Amino acid sequence: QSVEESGGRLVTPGTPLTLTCTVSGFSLSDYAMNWVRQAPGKGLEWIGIIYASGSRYYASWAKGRFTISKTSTTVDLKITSPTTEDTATYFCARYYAGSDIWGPGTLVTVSSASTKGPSVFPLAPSSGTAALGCLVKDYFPEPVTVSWNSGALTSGVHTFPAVLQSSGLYSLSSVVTVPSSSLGTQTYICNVNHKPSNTKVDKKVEPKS
Amino acid sequence: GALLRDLVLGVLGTAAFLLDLGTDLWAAVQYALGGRYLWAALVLALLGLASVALQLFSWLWLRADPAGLHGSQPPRRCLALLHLLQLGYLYRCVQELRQGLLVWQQEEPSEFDLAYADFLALDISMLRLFETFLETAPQLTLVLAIMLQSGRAEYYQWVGICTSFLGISWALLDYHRALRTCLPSKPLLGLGSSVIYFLWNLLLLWPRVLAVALFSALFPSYVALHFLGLWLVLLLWVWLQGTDFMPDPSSEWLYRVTVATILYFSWFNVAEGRTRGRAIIHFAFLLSDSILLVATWVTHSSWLPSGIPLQLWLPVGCGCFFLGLALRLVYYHWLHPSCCWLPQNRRMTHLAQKFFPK
Amino acid sequence: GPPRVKAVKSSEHINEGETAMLVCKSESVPPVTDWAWYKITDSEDKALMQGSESRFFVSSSQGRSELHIENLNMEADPGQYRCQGTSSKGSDQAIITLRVRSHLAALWPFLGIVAEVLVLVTIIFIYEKRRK
Amino acid sequence: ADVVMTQTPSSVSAAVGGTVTINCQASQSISAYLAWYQQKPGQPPKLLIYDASDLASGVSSRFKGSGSGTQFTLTISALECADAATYYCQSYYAIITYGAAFGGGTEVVVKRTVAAPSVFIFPPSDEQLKSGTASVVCLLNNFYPREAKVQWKVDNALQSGNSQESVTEQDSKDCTYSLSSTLTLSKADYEKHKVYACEVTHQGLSSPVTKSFNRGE
Ligand SMILES: CCCCC/C=C\C/C=C/CCCCCCCC(=O)OC[C@H](COP(=O)([O-])OCC[N+](C)(C)C)OC(=O)CCCCCCC/C=C/C/C=C/CCCCC
Repeated sequence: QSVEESGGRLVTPGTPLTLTCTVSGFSLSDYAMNWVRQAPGKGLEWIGIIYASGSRYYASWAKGRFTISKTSTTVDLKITSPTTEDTATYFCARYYAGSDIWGPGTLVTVSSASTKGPSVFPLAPSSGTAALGCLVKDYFPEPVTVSWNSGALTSGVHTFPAVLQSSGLYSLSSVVTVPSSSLGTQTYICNVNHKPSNTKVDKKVEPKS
Repeated sequence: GALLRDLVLGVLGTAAFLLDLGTDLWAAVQYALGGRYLWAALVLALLGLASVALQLFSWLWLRADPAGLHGSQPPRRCLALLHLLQLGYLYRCVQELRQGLLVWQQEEPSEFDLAYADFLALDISMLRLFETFLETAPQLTLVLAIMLQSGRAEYYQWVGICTSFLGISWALLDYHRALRTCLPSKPLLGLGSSVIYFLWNLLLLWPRVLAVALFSALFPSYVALHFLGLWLVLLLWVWLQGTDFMPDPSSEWLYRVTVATILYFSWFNVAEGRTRGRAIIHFAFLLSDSILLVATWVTHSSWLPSGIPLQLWLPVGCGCFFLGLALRLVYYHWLHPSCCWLPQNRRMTHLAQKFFPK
Repeated sequence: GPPRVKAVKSSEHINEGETAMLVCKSESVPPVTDWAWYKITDSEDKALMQGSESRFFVSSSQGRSELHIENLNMEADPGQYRCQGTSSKGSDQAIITLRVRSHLAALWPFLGIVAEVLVLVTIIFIYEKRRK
Repeated sequence: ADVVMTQTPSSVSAAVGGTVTINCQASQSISAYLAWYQQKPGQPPKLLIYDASDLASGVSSRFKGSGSGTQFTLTISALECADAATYYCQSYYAIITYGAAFGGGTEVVVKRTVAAPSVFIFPPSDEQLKSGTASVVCLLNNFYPREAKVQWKVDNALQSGNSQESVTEQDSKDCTYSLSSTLTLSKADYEKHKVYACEVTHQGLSSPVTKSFNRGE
C-alpha cells in the first residue's frame, strides 16, 4: 500500500496544470483519496476528496479553482487558473480513518521567472574534525538534492534549507564534518541534482595546500 | 493616634488602587503582545469607561461644592483639564494624603482643618466604592471569563484576580467604616461590624461574578444583550425610585446609572426607609439570574477547555453563597444599629441616613 | 472466523439542520467486504439506500462504514440504526441510537432571559407604581 | 460552512523525558472524529491517532489522544529527541458538508542541555571568483539553544543587509542545531577589503567567538 505523485513543475500564472497520483497495492474503487497542499513553510491546506463511488467534494475556499477526477489506477487534480498564491507541495492520501497512507508530494511553482541551472562551488576544508562542503547557488526553481559519495556518506551531513535571494533565485549549502586524518586519503565528491533543469553535477571538494 | 491610623489606612488604600490599575494594564499589555487583540481592546474600553465615569463624578462634586476646598494649588481652570485627563481621582487621593500628612505633622491643627481632612476622606471613600463596583467587578468577571475560555491561566491573571479581591475588600470595609462613622456616639465596636459586613458582602458577591464569567465564556456574544437588558431594567427601577444624592438634578443620570450598575452585582441602598421588601426582591432576582446562568453552563458543559477546576470551584461557590446569606442575615437582623437621625459632608450624611432608617 | 463489528459511538445527540455521521468498524480477518445500513421501525427494518431523499450518504471501505444523514429532521431521523457487515465467514450487526435536539432546547437562555426580564419589570412596576 | 480547527499553543517545549499537551478546538460538534498527524521537516505527515483516541498502527504508546465534542488534546510522554516535529489536528466529521480543514500546527521543541557551537569559516572558492561573486560561509555547528547571533565583520566594519542565514531543524539524535551565514559580495568589494571575520555570540559561549581569515593568506 503506497502512492506516488507526479506532474509538479514550474508554470506561468493562468496556464492550467494536471497533477497525477498513482496508487500501488490497492484498488481505487475500495478507498477514497484526498488531495492536500502545503505552501512552503506553512500548514496543510485540505483541497478535496474523491470517494470510492466517485462523488467529489471540495473545500469551501477551493470551490471552482480545482478539479479532481480518477481512472482505475490514478487520481488526477487539475488546476484551471493557477495564481502566485498556488505554489505548494501537493500530497495525495488514502482516506480510511483520517489519512493513513501519504505520498512523497510534488512541488508546483507558479511564477513569471524562467528556469536556471545551479552553480556549485567547493567550501574547501579548513586547516580533530575538519568541515568541508558544496555551495549550491543561483538556481531555480526548487528543489535540489545533494548527496555525498553517491550516497555512501551520511553521518555528519548537514543540508541547509534554501533561502530566497535578492535576485530571486534560490541558494543553499551542504556541509559535512569528517575526521581530519581522512582529508589526505578519502575523496569527497558532492552530487547535486536539479530535475527542473535536468542538471546533474558531481563536484569534487579537494583540500587546499 | 486617630490621625496616624487614618493616614496609614489612606496610604494602604491608594496603594491598593495603584496596584489594581498596574496589574490591569500589565495584563492588557501581556494580551496585546502575546496574541488576540480583542481581549486587550475589551479591558482597555472597560477601564476607560470606568475612569470617565469616575472623573465625571469627581468633577461634578467639585463644581457643586459650596465655598470651600480653598487649598486647591491647581487653578480652577487647570483643575478641569486635570480631571479630564483621568487625573482627578489621583488628585483627590494626593490631596487627602497631603492633608493628612500636614495634620499629623502639626502639633495640633484646628478643628476646621481636621474636619476638612475628614471631609476629604469621606469623599475619597465614596469614590472608592463607586470605582470598585464600576471597574474591579467588571475586570474580575472579564479575567475569569478569559481564563475559563482560553484554558491557559497565567501568573499575571492570578495576580490580577488576587488584587481585585483585595481592592473589593478594602473598598467595602472603608465604605462601611465611613457609614458607621457618620452616625453619632459610635456605641458599637465598629471594626467587628465592618468586618462582618465586608465578609457577607464579598461572600455573596463572588458567586455572582463567577456565574457571569461562566455565561460570558459559554456565550460571549450574549453578554452585551444580557447586561444591557438587566441594566436597563435596574435603571428604570431607580427612575421609579427617589434619588436626591447630589445637588444637580440633571446630572443625576450618572448617579442612577452607577446605582443600576452596582445593583447588577450586589445590594446597594437607594432611598426611602422601608427595608426587607426591595432587598428581598433584589435577592430573588439575583438568585434567579445566577441560577439561570449556572443552568446554561451545565447544559453546555462540554464546551470549555480543561483549565481551572470547575468541579472544585462550583462547590466552593455554593458554600460561599450559603455562608454569605447566613452572615448577611446575622448582620442585618441583629447586629445592625440605626441610632435614627465647619464643613460637613452632606453626601455621606445623606447616604448614612438613608442607610440607617430607624 | 465470524466477524465482530462495533460502533465507534453507540449513542449520539445531534441537532436539526446539521448532518449526523454514524460509523461502524470491524477488525476481523477476513475483513468485512460489504456493509448495509437499516433503520429500525415498528415490526420492520427499512434499508437505507444511498441517495435517498438526496440527503443520505454511505461510504464503505474494508471493515468500516460511515452513514451521513444531512438535514436532520425531527420526525423521521431520530431512532435506532443497525449496521450489518457480511464477511466471507458470516455477518454481524451493531445498534446506534440517534436523537435530534431542536431549537427549543437550543434557544433556552434567550427565552429564559427575556422571561426573567419581563417578570422583573412587572414585579417592580406593580410593587412601586401602585403598591407603593 | 467549513469547520475551522483552532490548534493551540503555537509552540510548546519540554525536557527529555517530560510530557507535552496540545489542544484543538473545533468550530462545532465533531463528536470523536479528529485525527492527529506528525510532520517532520521535508518528509510527509504521518497519522498518529484516529477517532480522537485510537492509536494508529505501529505507533508508540507515548502518544495519547483524549477529548470529545469540540475539545481535544494530544499528550506525549518520555519525550525523545526524535519527537521534534510539527503536529496537526484534523476534523473529518461529515466531510461532505463541513470539509476536513487542518489545524494551524504545533512546533514541538525538545529542551536538551546547553551545547557550545563549533565555528568554522570558509572563504569563497577560486571558481566562484572566476564567476564574479564571493560568498563567505560561517558555520555554527551542533549547538543549543536555537537563539544565536551571527555578526559579519569586514575590515572591522559591521556589515548588515548583505548576508543570509539558514538554520536546520533539531537533530533527531542529539537535539542540536546547525546554522550557516553566507556573506555575499561582488568581486570588486571582495578584492577591496582584506580581513573577514565572523563574530558569533551564543549562550554556550562565555565570550564572543571570532573566527577570521585573511584574503590570499
Ligand atoms: C454606551 C453603552 C454603555 C453600556 C454598555 C457598554 C459596555 C458594557 C458591556 C460590556 C460587555 C462586552 C461584550 C462584548 C461582546 C462581543 C465579544 C466578541 O465579539 O468576542 C468575545 C470573545 C470571543 O472569543 P471566541 O471567538 O474564542 O469565542 C468562542 C465562543 N464559542 C466557543 C462559544 C464559539 O470572548 C471574550 O472576549 C470572552 C470574555 C468576555 C468578557 C465580557 C465581560 C462583560 C462584563 C460586563 C460588566 C460591564 C459593566 C459596565 C459598567 C458601565 C458603567 C457606566
